[PDB]
Amino acid sequence: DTICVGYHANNSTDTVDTILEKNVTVTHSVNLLENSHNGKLCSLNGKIPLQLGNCNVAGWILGNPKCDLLLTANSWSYIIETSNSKNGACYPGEFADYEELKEQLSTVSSFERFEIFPKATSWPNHDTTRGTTVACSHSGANSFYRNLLWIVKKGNSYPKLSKSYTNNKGKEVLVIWGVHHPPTDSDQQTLYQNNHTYVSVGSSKYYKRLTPEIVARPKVREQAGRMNYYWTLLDQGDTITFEATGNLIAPWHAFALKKGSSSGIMRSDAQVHNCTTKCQTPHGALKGNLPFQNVHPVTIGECPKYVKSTQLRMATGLRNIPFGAIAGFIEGGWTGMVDGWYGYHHRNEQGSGYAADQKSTQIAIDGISNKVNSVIEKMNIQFTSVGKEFNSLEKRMENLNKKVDDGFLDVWTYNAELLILLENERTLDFHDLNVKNLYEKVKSQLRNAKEIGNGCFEFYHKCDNECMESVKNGTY
Amino acid sequence: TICVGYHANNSTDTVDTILEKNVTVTHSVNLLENSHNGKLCSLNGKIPLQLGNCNVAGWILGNPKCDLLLTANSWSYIIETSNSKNGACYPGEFADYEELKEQLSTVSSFERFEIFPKATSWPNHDTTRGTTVACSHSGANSFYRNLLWIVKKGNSYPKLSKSYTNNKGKEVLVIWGVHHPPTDSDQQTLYQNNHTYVSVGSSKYYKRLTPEIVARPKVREQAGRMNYYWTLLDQGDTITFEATGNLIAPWHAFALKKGSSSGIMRSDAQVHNCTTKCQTPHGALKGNLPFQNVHPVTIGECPKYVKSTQLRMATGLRNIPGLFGAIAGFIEGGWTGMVDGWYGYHHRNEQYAADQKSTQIAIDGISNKVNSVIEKMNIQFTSVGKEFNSLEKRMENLNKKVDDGFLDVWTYNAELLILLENERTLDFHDLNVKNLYEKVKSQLEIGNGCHKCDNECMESVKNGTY
Amino acid sequence: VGYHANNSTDTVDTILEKNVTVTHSVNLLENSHNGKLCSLNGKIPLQLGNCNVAGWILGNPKCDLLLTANSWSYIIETSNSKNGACYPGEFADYEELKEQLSTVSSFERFEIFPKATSWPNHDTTRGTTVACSHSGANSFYRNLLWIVKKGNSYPKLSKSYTNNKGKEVLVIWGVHHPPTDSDQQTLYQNNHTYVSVGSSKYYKRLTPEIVARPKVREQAGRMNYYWTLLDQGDTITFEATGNLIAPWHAFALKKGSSSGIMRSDAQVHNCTTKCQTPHGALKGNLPFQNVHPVTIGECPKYVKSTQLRMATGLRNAIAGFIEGGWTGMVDGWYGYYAADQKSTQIAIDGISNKVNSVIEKMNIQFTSVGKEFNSLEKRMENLNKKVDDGFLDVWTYNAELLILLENERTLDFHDLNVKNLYEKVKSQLRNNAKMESVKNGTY
Ligand SMILES: *[C@@H]1O[C@H](CO)[C@@H](O)[C@H](O)[C@H]1NC(C)=O
Ligand SMILES: *[C@@H]1O[C@H](CO)[C@@H](O)[C@H](O)[C@H]1NC(C)=O
Ligand SMILES: *[C@@H]1O[C@H](CO)[C@@H](O)[C@H](O)[C@H]1NC(C)=O
Repeated sequence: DTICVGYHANNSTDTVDTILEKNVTVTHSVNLLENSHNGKLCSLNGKIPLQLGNCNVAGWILGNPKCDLLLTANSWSYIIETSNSKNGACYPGEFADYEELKEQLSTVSSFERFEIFPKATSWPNHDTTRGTTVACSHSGANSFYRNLLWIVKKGNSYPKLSKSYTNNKGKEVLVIWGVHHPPTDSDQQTLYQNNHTYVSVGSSKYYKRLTPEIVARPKVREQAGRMNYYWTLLDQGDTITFEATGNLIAPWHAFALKKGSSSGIMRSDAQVHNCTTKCQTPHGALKGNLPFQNVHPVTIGECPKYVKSTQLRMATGLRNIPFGAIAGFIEGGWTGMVDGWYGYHHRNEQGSGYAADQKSTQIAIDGISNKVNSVIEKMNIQFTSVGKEFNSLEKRMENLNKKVDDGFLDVWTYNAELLILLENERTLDFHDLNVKNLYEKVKSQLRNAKEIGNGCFEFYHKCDNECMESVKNGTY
Repeated sequence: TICVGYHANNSTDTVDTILEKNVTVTHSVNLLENSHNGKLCSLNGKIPLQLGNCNVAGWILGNPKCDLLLTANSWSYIIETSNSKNGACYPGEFADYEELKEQLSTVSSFERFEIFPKATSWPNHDTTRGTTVACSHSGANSFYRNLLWIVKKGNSYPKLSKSYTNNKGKEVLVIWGVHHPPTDSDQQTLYQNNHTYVSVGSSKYYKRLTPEIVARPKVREQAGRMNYYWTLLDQGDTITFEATGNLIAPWHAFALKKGSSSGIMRSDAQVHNCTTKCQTPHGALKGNLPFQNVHPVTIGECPKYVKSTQLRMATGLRNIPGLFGAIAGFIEGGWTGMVDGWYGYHHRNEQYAADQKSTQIAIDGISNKVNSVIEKMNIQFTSVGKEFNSLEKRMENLNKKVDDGFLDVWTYNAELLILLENERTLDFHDLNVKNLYEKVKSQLEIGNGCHKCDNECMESVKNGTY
Repeated sequence: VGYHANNSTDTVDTILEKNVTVTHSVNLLENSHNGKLCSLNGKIPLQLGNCNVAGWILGNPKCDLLLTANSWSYIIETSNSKNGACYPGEFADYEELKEQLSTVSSFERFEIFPKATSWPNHDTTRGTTVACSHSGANSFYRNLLWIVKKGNSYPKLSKSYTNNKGKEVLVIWGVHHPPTDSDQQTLYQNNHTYVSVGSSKYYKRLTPEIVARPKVREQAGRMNYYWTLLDQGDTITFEATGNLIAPWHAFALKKGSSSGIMRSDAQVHNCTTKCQTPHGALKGNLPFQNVHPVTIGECPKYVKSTQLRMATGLRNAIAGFIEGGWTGMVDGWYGYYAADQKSTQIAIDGISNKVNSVIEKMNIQFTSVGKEFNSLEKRMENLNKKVDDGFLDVWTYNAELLILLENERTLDFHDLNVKNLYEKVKSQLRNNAKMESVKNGTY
């Protein structure tokens, strides 16, 4: 009549790495690394993104006629630019501080387009009906931006223009306008009558006075002239004032903005689908339940922390064998014991049988669960971290931004990789010691029997099922 | 009988471990400072500079409302409040203002000096009429203390030319302005000439401006504007001013000394006659622990800022009035009666004691653990806030990504280090107890740690001789 | 049963105790260099020597040796790199220019506007100056052409170049601001000139201003230098009525890996290295270095540590009832003299795995040298320094604390292997005691 102390074994092929040994097969484990995505752009928590499509932000904000899809867009979760987002300023010219404008829009959660200077009434002394061009052609007729008004002279007079707008929206207002540089003096006079004109735009936080220059630039969309585009964010209660003797591409529509938290701009060619997610990358959406991911650095939503690891497997059970206990004097696990991690086997006159010690097993399960959750809890969820954009004269800032991203990426990959290596080694020694503690618990309790040596004990006396379950209960 | 056992007391202190939360321990040491004195103090005896109702612009330009600041020549740090609103009393823009503040944040002392003495520097122009209602002082039109509004003498404004070579042995902050009158009549009244220019040149700075007659909306009755400019003139370098009008000339400049411990702070807390080695905008810190969660903005030698609400490190053992079966094992509880150490013996014969040998080794080891964690933690020298204009959002967000990124790293390092070291410290005591039992067992068994043998013989067993 | 002892005096720290003598250990810190500037993976660096980048790119005549430079591994500036714009003036966006050149792997100088044929209506033979004197004769930059009037006429200049090289072309030019109206008329005839330079990504129209600046090398005038990167298929167009210091040679560029500009006075030698610092080359085999924070190549992480000694063996059970090690046992870590290859090889495999894991998870720094900020970029400069210093503290902390914690685990690791060997005879001899059969484990 014998009893043995032993541990659990199963058919698991899970391997984990530890600080002392690599690829160790264990009975239970949890993967902490997401390495897959669904290959779709999804809504974030139910809110669709804004797909700029063939338009870029400039074409969107200016109101390029090819971007009319976007005019009613007022609410989105993030902004998508594709490889075909090429429709921008149809009348050629540069947007000043374009990357800053994009950075501003990347946190916008609500966008309300309104007619800041109504076309029909704002400009009684000028002509509002002729500012169209073949460069902004739409459905076979010369056209122009939906959000700007190309004002020209009325008759043969362009009087001094002055127009103010006071923001009473209760939110900041995005105002856009332009300054036109004709290619010849004849075009200057034809459009604006006066020569040597100026355009001045002012608020309490903004001031710029421009003198348009006449220069013939290389032809883009038949245009040797240029329009330089400008924008500013007007605060509640602040007043923006336009003054011009010509060349003013006036605001027609502007946008009352609310800023949110979880949005950004993403560059992706993947398709939007009517799926939803808490975490989106340019390649596809992530499930976002594990603390780490190696799919993409650019995330939007509440996302696992990005690491360069290819695997982050955490040991929870013990070494799978189907302080000298596991693979020691107790040379192997019991696949026959299924209800727990540590337990007993007994040979009897009434028959054989495995039983698991729930007391020590639950303590081990409680401790390891606390270990895993602590590792998950100490890792922070990676709120929206989008891409950042730099112009061609910002290489040092771009490289500074790149050094930051790469430095934290190395730090977090190191911390995760070493934590799992060290915690896995400690977890296996934890189980090893609990078995050794359980072996000594019966040995220091049957001391009437002799240590067979292999985790077992031969009872020098008859020991029935009552006698067995008594030793297990700790009351023997 | 002799019993091997461990210490227990009346402590309710709890610590977290990687395996268990809320573990009551007999001894522990706080590593997280979470309180402040609500005061702005001197740094090691050095008074801060309270700008009060003035901001940096008003101080540097010399807004007449900032005259009381003129007696300040050395400070430990600079304070702006929610009411620091007195700046440019004559409206207009300060160029590269966030850079000027960045430069001044490491200045600990400066010397205001009369770079172009008003009485002698401008013989061919008028220095006696450059006042405005916009800069009123005591009910009279006035002007900046550090700039001079030069106008025409009689009906002529000749070409102005003046140089200054910095021989102060320090960088000199030079400030000036260019006036943009609102009407051609005002241009003629003040400067006679039209189509004027102002040029300012040194070996590291060059700018030629043509003033523009423009009617801006009235601020403090002024439809005109003054644009302010500054530069740091190196030792041995020369700055040259040239103008046919519209020059708001330097009158006073500042020879700067940069110090190791100083910054600009935004705070509404009051200055008091306290001193501190570590200051935040909310109040001063004691600065004894390696971590603090009061504020990211520090001045002095300060604990590292973390987001943690508790950083509790175990030094004693589980408190019971485990891994190795001794503590919370066969010895089911601690001895409140044993007070002289962590591990020891209780004996009973015909006529509690602490094992000083076993206790001292563990005390020596745990002190080393705690000290190592403190020494590896570095003092956080002065880290102030940075400022960005409304067209510097990307840089502002890059700066914030850096602050937040290192903040998350150090919060992780502190919290997880404590979580893992607490587990090892409790397992350390548990193992030291099992070793004390097995040492007695290897000499002489009831089970709970417990020939006639009096005191000489027992105390010998404690001594290890039997 | 016993453990190994030898004559090593190596000391290591652990979280629980400092200065513990160990039988074997490994240093994880490279703290020495060969005091030489070497080639990187086989590619010679570019020594600017007494020229700075401006003098190199403009083609200051004192920089003629550099004209053959087409491929380098990194660029070296010395404390005597002072030959720049010999005719005084500055490059707009000069730190950006340097940042662009810091990543260039191929450089092909070509004659964008051939001086003998590009300017038939202007004079190409008089744009020389005592300020750029060479071999006792007035001279000028090798890469720019100082065009002046032909006879008494300076007609409107118009020259385009279309980039068809299939790679970016660095184009450089200048705009001259004479000190007096007489010099303006003498050089360019016209009084109210302009220079406009345009591509699809660049446009600037400048009106030169006649101003007498302080004399630098006898020049009261100034030349403002400009640069741009012209994309494939794009056209740059120059138009001017005077004051144009025109392109003469430009540069077809290929972008390479993340090398940089180094400030160093060490001498270049015919050595090669995987990792270079301004003080000297590193062997680059260990995961950490404290030689210099400025690295180029595949380099160990920079730390503030003076020592990073990792225990691999045991202290010279241990230091308990067994009051000492056997200096006489030489064949292994544990044994009975004979060493147990099972017990010793298992520990060697594990400790070798621990050492390798610390090294394997450590990444190369791959940093960048010479981040420069102008005098109005102090906030950006301080931001860059906050990043460098912040990671320095993190890695110094991670390295030092890792070594403290793993050393304690290593010394207890050996201690437990001794107890397991000691218990190995007890679970074998049973009650037959108070040889090769016990060692084999079959007794
Ligand atoms: C284990 O056995 C089950 C059948 O019960 C089988 O489906 C599975 O593939 C086997 N292997 C693992 C690793 O679970
Ligand atoms: C979108 O969802 C609807 C209903 O869930 C489904 O009919 C449709 O196929 C989905 N995909 C589309 C519209 O591309
Ligand atoms: C500008 O100055 C000139 C002198 O050169 C004078 O004749 C003219 O009247 C002035 N113009 C105005 C508007 O004051």
